[PDB]
Amino acid sequence: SLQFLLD
Amino acid sequence: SLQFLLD
Amino acid sequence: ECQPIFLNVLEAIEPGVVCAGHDNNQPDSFAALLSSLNELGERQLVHVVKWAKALPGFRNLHVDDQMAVIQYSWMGLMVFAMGWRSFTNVNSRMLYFAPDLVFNEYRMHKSRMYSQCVRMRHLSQEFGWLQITPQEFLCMKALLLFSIIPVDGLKNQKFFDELRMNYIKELDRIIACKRKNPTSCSRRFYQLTKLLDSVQPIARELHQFTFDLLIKSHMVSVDFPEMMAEIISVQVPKILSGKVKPIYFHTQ
Amino acid sequence: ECQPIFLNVLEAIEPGVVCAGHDNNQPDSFAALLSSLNELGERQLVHVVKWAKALPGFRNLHVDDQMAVIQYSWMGLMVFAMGWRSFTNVNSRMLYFAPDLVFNEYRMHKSRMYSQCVRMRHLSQEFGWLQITPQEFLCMKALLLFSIIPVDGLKNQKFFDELRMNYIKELDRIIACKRKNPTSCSRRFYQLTKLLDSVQPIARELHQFTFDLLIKSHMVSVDFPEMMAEIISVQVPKILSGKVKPIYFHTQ
Ligand SMILES: C[C@]12CCC(=O)C[C@@H]1CC[C@@H]1[C@@H]2CC[C@]2(C)[C@@H](O)CC[C@@H]12
Ligand SMILES: C[C@]12CCC(=O)C[C@@H]1CC[C@@H]1[C@@H]2CC[C@]2(C)[C@@H](O)CC[C@@H]12
Ligand SMILES: [Cl-]
Ligand SMILES: [Cl-]
Ligand SMILES: [Zn+2]
Ligand SMILES: [Zn+2]
Repeated sequence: SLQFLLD
Repeated sequence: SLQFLLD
Repeated sequence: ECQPIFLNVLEAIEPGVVCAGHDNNQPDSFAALLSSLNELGERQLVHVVKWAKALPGFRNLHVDDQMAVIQYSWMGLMVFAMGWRSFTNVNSRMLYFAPDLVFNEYRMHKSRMYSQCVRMRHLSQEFGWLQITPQEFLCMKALLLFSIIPVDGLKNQKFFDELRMNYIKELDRIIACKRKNPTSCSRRFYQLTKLLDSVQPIARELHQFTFDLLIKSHMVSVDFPEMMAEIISVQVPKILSGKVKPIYFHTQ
Repeated sequence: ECQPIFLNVLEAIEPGVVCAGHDNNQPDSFAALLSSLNELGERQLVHVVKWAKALPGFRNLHVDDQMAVIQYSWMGLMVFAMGWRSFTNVNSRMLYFAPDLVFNEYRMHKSRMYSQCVRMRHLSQEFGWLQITPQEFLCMKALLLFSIIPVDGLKNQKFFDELRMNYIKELDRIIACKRKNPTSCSRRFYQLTKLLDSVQPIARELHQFTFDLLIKSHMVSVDFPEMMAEIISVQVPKILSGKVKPIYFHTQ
């Protein structure tokens, strides 16, 4: 997940 | 050998 | 006053070298070369996220716009970076994707994307032809983050506009530094941004190609890692339908 | 008339990227890190011979002088090249010896040559600090081939002198290109050659070190490949006794 990395 | 490579 | 203001940060946050993990003992098959390129992409994307987070101003965008700009610009960003690595490490003779994944003509033919590779090699040779300096390269690259957006705009459009301009202005400080003649800066800027614009049609041909490959990838033994699969299945059709378009520096 | 005359050849003959073949699964031991550096050296030396052969004018020297200059200059040549690779690929944060042999601080400590590594890292950071361009890098490097000779001279001394000057003059064309003010070229040349001179004491500390290591290498499990062993056992004592000395661009 993109979203977890951005976090 | 250096010499063989130079040749 | 044309001493750079983000350049020191750009140097400190430049990612290091990422390997594909490609087993060079194996045949140059379409399945093996593409599986590695997709693997190299997923790894590069972790670096691009961490770099973009650290880039001055990027974290001021709405969190959603952060996501949209990473999702639409990653292809051009990684294409431009590879060009530069190809130029510095092998003088453009080959596409230097990663140290363990270097494409010679034979790999370019077996990847079934020979004309797109030729176009990347050409972009790589421009770094030599235009004598692009390493400082110009890092400011040009940050510009590429800000060079593709929805036609309808992002949540905080005016903020994205402001950040874009600040990166245009930083590339201008790097130009004006070692130049004394008033008119020479805009002439160098013009040659640099022509170069950035020629990244856009390459990134578009690679979007078409990877979208077309992802939906048939099971048929041809090509492995797409999950993050890449996700971004390409959902986002790339938006670029192909013209919902999301590049910002060109010059009419095309 | 300050369009470069050997620069296109310098680009076409630049060697590509050479791996050490180091097994990164293994402990950072002194024996493992040095065995790989010596292996990387032997491999680089094959590239340096083929490059030097292709360099304009080099094959006019007496065959014996060809041998003497390769044998005395290889250390500075490979040090300077690594600096540049360290700068382009990881921004000088680490010594980029080869893609599979990258030295972080911990490897610099385990190699027992920590202060010499610090000196290389510094040289690497100068490429950034002085904004060395890729064209300047290739002409500076060819100069390093011509920067260490016997005190008594070579067989064809006056010819070596003439070739040296032609490489000083080529680096001068690369400087004068994008510079309009009469005085600016000699000021850039001066900063560049100060940089080339600081390669010489680093190459001398590494000569002492590898000579001292080769004669005890059996005691410490360090493998020296045959070509390297040969050049270091016979030639390096000539540099240590002052029979062979660097040509400095400035008093020291
Ligand atoms: C961005 C990458 C991977 C990283 C890079 O150096 C540039 C390169 C350009 C072509 C891309 C590739 C990732 C995987 C893609 C998208 C394949 O599915 C087809 C073309 C590939
Ligand atoms: C030239 C090399 C190997 C190639 C390189 O990138 C620079 C590097 C600098 C230190 C040298 C090493 C070759 C092997 C040596 C000479 C060791 O025995 C000690 C220091 C090493
Ligand atoms: Cl000018
Ligand atoms: Cl000037
Ligand atoms: Zn200006
Ligand atoms: Zn001049």
